[PDB]
Amino acid sequence: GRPRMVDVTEKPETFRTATAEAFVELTEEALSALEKGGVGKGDPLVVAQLAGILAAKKTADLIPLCHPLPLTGVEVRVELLKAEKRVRIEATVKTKAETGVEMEAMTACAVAALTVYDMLKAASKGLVISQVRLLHKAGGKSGEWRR
Amino acid sequence: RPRMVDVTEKPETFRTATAEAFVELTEEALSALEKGGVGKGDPLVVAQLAGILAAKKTADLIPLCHPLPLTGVEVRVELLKAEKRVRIEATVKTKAETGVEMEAMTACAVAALTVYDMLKAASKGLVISQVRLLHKAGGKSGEWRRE
Amino acid sequence: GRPRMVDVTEKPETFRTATAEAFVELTEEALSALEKGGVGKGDPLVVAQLAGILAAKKTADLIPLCHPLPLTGVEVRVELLKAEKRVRIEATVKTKAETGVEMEAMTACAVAALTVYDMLKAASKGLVISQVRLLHKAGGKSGEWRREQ
Amino acid sequence: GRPRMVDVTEKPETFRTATAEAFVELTEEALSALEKGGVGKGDPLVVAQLAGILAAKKTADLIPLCHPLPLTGVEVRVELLKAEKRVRIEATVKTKAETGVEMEAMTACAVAALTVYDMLKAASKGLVISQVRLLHKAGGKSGEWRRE
Amino acid sequence: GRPRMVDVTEKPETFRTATAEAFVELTEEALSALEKGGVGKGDPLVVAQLAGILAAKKTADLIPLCHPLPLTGVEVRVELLKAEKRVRIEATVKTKAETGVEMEAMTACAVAALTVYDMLKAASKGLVISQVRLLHKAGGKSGEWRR
Amino acid sequence: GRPRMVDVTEKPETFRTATAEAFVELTEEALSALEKGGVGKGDPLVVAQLAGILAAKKTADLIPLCHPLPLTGVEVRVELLKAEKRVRIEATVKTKAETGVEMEAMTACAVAALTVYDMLKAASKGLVISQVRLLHKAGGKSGEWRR
Repeated sequence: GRPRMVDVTEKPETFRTATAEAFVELTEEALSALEKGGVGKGDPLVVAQLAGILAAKKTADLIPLCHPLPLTGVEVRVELLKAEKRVRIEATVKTKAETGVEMEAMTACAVAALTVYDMLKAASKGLVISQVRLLHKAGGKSGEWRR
Repeated sequence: RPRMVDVTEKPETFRTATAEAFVELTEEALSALEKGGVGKGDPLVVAQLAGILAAKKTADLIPLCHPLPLTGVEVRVELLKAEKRVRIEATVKTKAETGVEMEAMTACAVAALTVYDMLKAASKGLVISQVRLLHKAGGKSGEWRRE
Repeated sequence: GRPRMVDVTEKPETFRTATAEAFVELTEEALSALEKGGVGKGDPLVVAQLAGILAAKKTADLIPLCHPLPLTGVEVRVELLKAEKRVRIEATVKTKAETGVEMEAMTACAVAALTVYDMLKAASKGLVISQVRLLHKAGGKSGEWRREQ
Repeated sequence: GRPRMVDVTEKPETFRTATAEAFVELTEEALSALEKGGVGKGDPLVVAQLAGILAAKKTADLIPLCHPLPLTGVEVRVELLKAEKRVRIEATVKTKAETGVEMEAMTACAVAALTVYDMLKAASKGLVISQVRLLHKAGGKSGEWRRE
Repeated sequence: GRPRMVDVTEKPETFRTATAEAFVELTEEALSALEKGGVGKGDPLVVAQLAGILAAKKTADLIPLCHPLPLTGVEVRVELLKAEKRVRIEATVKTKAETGVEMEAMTACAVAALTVYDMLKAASKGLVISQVRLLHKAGGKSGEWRR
Repeated sequence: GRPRMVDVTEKPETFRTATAEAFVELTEEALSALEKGGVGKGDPLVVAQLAGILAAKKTADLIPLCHPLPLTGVEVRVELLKAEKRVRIEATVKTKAETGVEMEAMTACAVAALTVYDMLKAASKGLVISQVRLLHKAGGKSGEWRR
């Protein structure tokens, strides 16, 4: 039960990929502010998308036992789903290492979601970040996985 | 256009914020948790500390967030066994020109992400169901609580 | 003669401001790619403007003897001066402290410029970052200062 | 279009190198202070040189879409060109990756220059970082490049 | 005398390992406080052990000429030696690279010790961190080494 | 008994100061290498001294429960005691806040010491950071403290 950064020293470096998603449920006030460009702090979706990419890179700094690794690819999508009154975020991270990047993809989505909140909380402090979850991951002995 | 809202001429006042997050556990993840984890250490203990650390790293993660001196940070991570859910709570305090809702939210989100990291070996399908604000005080808008 | 973070403990906290600017000189290819939305990595000016804001906050981490302090405001402007084949960056940082924020303003402009470079170098490695300089500052004993060139 | 960290996952790893330079224009006051050891904060060049090395390592944290990667070599040189009233900085960075290290070299020079400014601004607030530019780079598919 | 990182691009890639230790000598007051769970800030040994792992990962940021390296393994142990009135910290870091990880091991122990101090200084500000030293290292031109 | 950033919200901002020291025990081969400028990585003391100043600023990022504070002053001294075959390091940190800066001073000394080690590690891997201890602190309710 003692914390440790699992010893992965003898494992081979293989191509890893991970995809996660997250949602931000909007209020009428927030949705209205969004379609108008935000609350004066700038474009919520634009800032949040970049925050996601930055977050993927800062993952090892935020998750204690997470292994530091060279990321080879980061894609982040932040879109407004009007009819549903919520923002959907998706992130796919890739690398060539001995451990997966599910943490990088999950963190990217979570931070992108927190940034959406920060960019809109002036309109409504009740916004909720919901369903941060993994959708896909490949590489590693356990192979392919998809929700 | 993005910007760190100018709060230079706002008075410093006591501010507090409380948020929460949940992590949906699978049967396998609960089993592992009850047995001490998957081998990386106690999930809840590492997650609780990650949350405090995250509160301090908020301005670095949220683009337009103001860097401020925190005066207090509390984080609680508890397993709700029957519900197969981990509940995370965080309260942040300060005396500044801007609120600490982002610090509280970020603390809960990162603690949730860490719970994921500490158990994903048992189940990749773990879900961070939600992250939301519960209360905030201080500032112009005064008191706010979730209904 | 040895390095030190100047002691300003007994100095009164006051409203401070600093404004700086920087330029990135473009090649015709760079300008062309820029006008077309970038080189495939995204909008150069949008990413650079955000990078500048983040840079301001990380200033104490990059400049050894810089004092860590709470910034209360950060504005960054990144714009294309087509006719001049130049990208101009401007940044104004503010705080309430015992020391000025000239470094934050300068760093914000420098990093924004480096990001513009990063966002267009695939088109031209020759892009040049030029004239990173202070334009104005106020607050503190020295009082107000402005570049009159 | 949309910002992204270019996917280089399937690109062969190769030796990578990049060299850049930067200059800081000095006033008579700043130069005079530099020669006497600084303004009281310490040796401007010594502190800036170290800042540059540290900045090369922090590059991925400063440039949004930059690829994080281990660096195997970092060299930074800070020299005073007295008669010209200029401080020159040069940095060379090396590694083995799927992308170049042009940014690390550029950033190392820029931050070193910013530090020179910090170490001397007490003497003159008008000091200018005139230029920051690449001089050389090798590695990858496009081979070598050198400034004119 | 010009500070210059060592170019290791020209060096053999091998498995590297380093082990270091450090001690925190306790006053009766601190020992007493430690045996009761701390001074009200939390379990000193638990927080310090995690701090050690986090520090290992931040080594390149703290030591000027240290090379950024992906770490494949980090183990940290912080134990109370009651009879001797002191806490012993040990850390072992592993990787596959062109340079050793002696600094990561040393830094892990030093920051864990500093954290033990932070968690108990409320009881005694006179606590002393002593003997941060290397115990073993293998890989590299100099071959295996043991204190 | 869980970890927490002690609430200091109601405490006034006051002038705070703290001074600490550390020593690095030098072997014969390390003392000579030092006197001639080092082992090829540059001046051990010059690099270590600046490393100490930087470390003071990064203290909140290294010590989990440490409060992020604005620093108003940092002095670091690295000196060789030829007669004792020892390197003495001293650091003083100052600020105006609701909590002390003893951790900043201790950390500056510890990292400076680690850097002296890094800068001479080539000559002798057996060098030891003998001690790291607080010498003085003032400000706060408990008043002045002297070792």
